[PDB]
Amino acid sequence: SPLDIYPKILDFHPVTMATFTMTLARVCLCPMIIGRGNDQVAISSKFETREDIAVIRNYGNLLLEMSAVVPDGIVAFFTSYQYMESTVASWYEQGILENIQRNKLLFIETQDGAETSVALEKYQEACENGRGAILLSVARGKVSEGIDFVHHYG
Amino acid sequence: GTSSQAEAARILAASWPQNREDEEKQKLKGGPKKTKREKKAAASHLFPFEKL
Amino acid sequence: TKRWEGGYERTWEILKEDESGSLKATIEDILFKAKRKRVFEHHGQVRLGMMRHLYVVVDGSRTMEDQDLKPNRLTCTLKLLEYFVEEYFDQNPISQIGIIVTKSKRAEKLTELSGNPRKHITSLKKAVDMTCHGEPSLYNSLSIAMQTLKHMPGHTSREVLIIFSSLTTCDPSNIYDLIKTLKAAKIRVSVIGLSAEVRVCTVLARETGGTYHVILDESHYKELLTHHVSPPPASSSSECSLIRMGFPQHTIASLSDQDAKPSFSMAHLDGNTEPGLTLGGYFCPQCRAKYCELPVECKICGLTLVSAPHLARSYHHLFPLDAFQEIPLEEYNGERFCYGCQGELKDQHVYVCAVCQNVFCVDCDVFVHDSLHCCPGCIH
Amino acid sequence: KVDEYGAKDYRLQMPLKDDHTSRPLWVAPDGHIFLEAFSPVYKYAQDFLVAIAEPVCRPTHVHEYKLTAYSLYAAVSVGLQTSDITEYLRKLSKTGVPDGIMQFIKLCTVSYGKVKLVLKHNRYFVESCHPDVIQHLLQDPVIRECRLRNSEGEATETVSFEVKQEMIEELQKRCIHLEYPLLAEYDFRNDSVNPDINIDLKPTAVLRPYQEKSLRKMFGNGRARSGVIVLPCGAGKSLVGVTAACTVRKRCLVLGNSAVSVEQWKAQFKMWSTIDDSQICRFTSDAKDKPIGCSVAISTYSMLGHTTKRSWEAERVMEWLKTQEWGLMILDEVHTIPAKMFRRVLTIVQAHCKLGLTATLVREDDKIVDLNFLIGPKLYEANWMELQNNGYIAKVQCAEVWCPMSPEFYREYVAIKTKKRILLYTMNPNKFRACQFLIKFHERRNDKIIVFADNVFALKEYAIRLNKPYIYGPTSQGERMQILQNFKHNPKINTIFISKVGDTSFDLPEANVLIQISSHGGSRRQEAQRLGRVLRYNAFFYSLVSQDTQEMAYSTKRQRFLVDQGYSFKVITKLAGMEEEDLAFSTKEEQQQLLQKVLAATDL
Amino acid sequence: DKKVKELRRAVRSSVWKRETIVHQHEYGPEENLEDDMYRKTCTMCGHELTYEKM
DNA sequence: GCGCAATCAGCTGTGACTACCT
DNA sequence: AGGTAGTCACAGCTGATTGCGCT
Ligand SMILES: [Zn+2]
Ligand SMILES: [Zn+2]
Ligand SMILES: [Zn+2]
Repeated sequence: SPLDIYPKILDFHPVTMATFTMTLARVCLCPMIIGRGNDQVAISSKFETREDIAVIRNYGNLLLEMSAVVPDGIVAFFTSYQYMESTVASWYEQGILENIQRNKLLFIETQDGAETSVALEKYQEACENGRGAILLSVARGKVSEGIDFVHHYG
Repeated sequence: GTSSQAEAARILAASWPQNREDEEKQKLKGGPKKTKREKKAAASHLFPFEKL
Repeated sequence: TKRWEGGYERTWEILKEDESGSLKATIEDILFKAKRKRVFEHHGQVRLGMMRHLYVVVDGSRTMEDQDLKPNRLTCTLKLLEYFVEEYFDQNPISQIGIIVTKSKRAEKLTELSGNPRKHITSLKKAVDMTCHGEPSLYNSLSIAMQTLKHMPGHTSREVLIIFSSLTTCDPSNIYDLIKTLKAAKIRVSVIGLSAEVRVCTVLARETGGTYHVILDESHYKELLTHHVSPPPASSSSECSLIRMGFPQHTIASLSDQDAKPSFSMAHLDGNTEPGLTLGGYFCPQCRAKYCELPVECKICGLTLVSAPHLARSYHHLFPLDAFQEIPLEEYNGERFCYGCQGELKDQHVYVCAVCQNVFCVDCDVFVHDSLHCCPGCIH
Repeated sequence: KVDEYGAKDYRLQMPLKDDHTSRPLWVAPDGHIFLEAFSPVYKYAQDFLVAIAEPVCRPTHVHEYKLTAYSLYAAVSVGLQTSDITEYLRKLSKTGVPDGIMQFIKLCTVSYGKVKLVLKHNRYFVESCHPDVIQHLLQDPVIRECRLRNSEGEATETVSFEVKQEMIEELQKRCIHLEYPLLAEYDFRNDSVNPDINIDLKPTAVLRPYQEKSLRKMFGNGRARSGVIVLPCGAGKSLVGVTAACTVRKRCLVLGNSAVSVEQWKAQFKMWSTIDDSQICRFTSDAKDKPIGCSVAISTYSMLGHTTKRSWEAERVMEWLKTQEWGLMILDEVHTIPAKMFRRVLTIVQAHCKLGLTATLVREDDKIVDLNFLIGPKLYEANWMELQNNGYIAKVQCAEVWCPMSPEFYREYVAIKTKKRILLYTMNPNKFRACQFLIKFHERRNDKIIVFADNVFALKEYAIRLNKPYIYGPTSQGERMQILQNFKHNPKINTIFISKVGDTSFDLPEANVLIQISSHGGSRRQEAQRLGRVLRYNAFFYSLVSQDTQEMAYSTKRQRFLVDQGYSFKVITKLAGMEEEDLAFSTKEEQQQLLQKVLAATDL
Repeated sequence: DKKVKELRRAVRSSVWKRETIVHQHEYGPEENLEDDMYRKTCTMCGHELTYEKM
């Protein structure tokens, strides 16, 4: 997206400055930014609010009531493994993770290659049928770029 | 109060266009409708809240 | 180039005058052009049909509590299902409908597979006030439908319709094995979802030969149900399909005659309410059982009781009426009175049947080709 | 001419009623056409009359059209010739054309192509086939100032000369007074001087037959001429503009009214033109997506005609924009073109074809006549009744339900006259109860409701009383957008209030119920626009007025445009089940308390 | 100036309650004319009320 | 300390009400 | 004895200021 930073990050003399946006018969994607929750409180993942209970509850509610509208798999990314595990532990402590459990299966991506592969395989097989599943991972992980979520997956 | 409600209803619901329309209705057909076609046309031309 | 960037169309150039007053005659042709706006076919599609044993699966999960369709999904779904049952029995004389409700990861056969229209509507109205709990299980409903429809004769078209509201299903076993079993059993499965597209439903519909659709609104829901109303096309001659069915005469009882025997209806005896003790009704030709509704299969001897006019109403498709030869009035040398309506023939064109060589005006030709479906001259 | 009963009778003027009634048309000596709709030749007669005259009323049985000089100019602009139109009018007359129309038609049609205006190398020229007419207009004092420096002879080839660019409006106004109207024809097929662009609409956006007719009349002989196309907002209006831009195949400029209409036009172009985002630019001082070097530019009024100091970037953008030709300059909401600063906009940019689009061509101050020469002749006028008969336009059941004045308010209404009575009939308790009842009924039947209400001071207590969302107007940009976005796809909330904000072409979602209370005085444009927000009995809209007040006269005088369009306003005097449920202001205590808070303005 | 103007009238317009003057005619002693006619004159607006008393 | 969004000043459109010369 | 530039209400726009946020 920023074509002015790469030519100055490394010695470069671009002559293109070209971007392309795909078009089809219909809008194939619906990006949107969700700010404050139903409590009118921001859900920003600020370092001073990582342990805040309100933002964790808002994230849990978003993941819960979102999981009932989009079928066959949702891929969620967290900032880091520590924050991800703390958030899922907080959700487990409350009676909110169980509500998500009955809608879609919860799968967690870890550093183990074999465990990650088997989790991906079971997520794929769960999305193949109507059970549906949630794949929780990290943005800066080997699973972020190692796989592509083709149609009907995620 | 209860009397105020009745007074306000009497003032509002029958201010200008009822002191003659109600009297005309009292002096009107009274009996059954002319034809079923008239009733169908009236129902078609009436608004949804006027048919309830 | 573009079509509209060329020359501007002058539609008024059609009319012409030669005697300063001939324009009227031209508009007369327009009037003759006004009629015959139909294809002489009320349906114009499938000219035959085949018996169907359709099963309707209704979701009973919490997702039915959503208010996308006023008041909620369940109420609108059941209303449209009642309409669908009425229309389906109207357009299919010897078809059958069963109803299964999926709830709490289980499937309950709400109504047995039968041809009675009134029973299904009453069952749906009773089920309007059901409690939505748990999650649907497509596996159980499909297993029950396959188990019931496995023993049906091959000539019958076995169809299953699933109204899937929830986006998730709980499968006690692998569902693709069940899909392969259905494919081997030749069962057509069609799904009409409510929220969004689900992969399993699409795969099931594609593999079983059915159609998968997603509701946009209530009007689209009704359109999809109406599309499902139409029977599937059938081969010219498939098998030895014949079914033993009776034709009960509607004999009423009068105290003037000495053969007035009051009797309780067999169907009404099975209801919780007091059975109707009426003067008479429909008597089974085999065991003389009394029934009040048709078409209802006899509970005692197993014979099917069907009303003859319902079967005969579709006979015109078997023998469509051939189009009459349009002949101008001047070129016809004969009587100038219509054979059907006895009216004087003044139109520019006169239609003559190819069999009886009788003359029919435009109105009579349209009436014969649209409603009567039989040539009055050929009847004699 | 005779006034026996006060009616202009022309029995003796046109007796040619030979044989006998088959022609469904009547002509008037001064000018008028009456068409019988219940005729087998109705479609052909309608097509003939549309191409030659503009309608004045289209009721269900007898249409009435008017013959004007600009209508005849538009007719002769198309391939129709004088002989053809005269012989076809005589063909369908049933009474004989009076000898005051044939002379009028001949005089109007003779002087059509004598004077032409052309644009070349950022220079405006006036070319005439006959050299004599140039000397005919040479003595006119107003024209002589256009030439500089005096343009001694401007010998070319056919005599033409240059004119002052900023004084083009004056010469356009003068030429029609000189019986030599100008024509704006752009032969885009062969230019070889202008850099045509590679715009090409996708072959999936089908258009309705009336749009086909409008476009075909726009391009009659392979060239595009400036004109005005009037289509309802619910109908396809942006599609016509996109198709015209694609056919012109030149650099397009689109002008909107609001800062949100530009986004609407950009979305329409991205949807139905297959144009890369690099060429598309929006110049509204919000993102500045490099408008320099662009194919299609979209902007708004009140920005191209600034008389004050301009932004540095905006100044350079305007300087670049005023240095090249434009193809098919598209104007939106053309009805509000004749303004103090909007008129000069056409003089501040140079374009070959000027295409104006609107839904409500009616306007006060009789300035619509100026629009005939500001842009061009009224090209197409869609028939709304037949448009809604095809089912593509919602058949709105118009209602004009009035409420009596409460005794606690009529005394104050008759007591005061110095502009302080607006709030009195605006905040009528009976009208409030009627509005609340309608809101509750249409929420129970689940219909989207839009409540228009000017005089936002009253709208405050009108909306907070029911605790419902409203748009003050000077709130913000995000709040209004999010409210309108969640209004459509939300079952919990299905009713909104708008205060004069929705009186333009916006992206309001589909609604079935519109309730207008206390609008402007005689703004037929405003009421027509409000009605246009509903159609797209599928729907129906109500207008609430207070009896024995000026609002009755305002409602009577503002609905004449719609009854000309063919709509009928049923009068509702009683509301069924008004006392069935409880409504606000049930007792007299709060009604008389309302007097203090409604007189608490005291704007002195 | 604007922020003081927006509040200076809030207390100004909250004081007055009755704007319309009481029009109740307080007629004084009746004046007797011929034919048993009695006239009453309002002491507030000068309204004259002539009536026949049985 | 810098950068983005909220806020106001000034100008204009639309429609209607009002005080002095042919 | 009968008609139009200021004035008011309510919206729009763009041209600056101007306090608010910080892994
Ligand atoms: Zn039997
Ligand atoms: Zn006949
Ligand atoms: Zn025959």
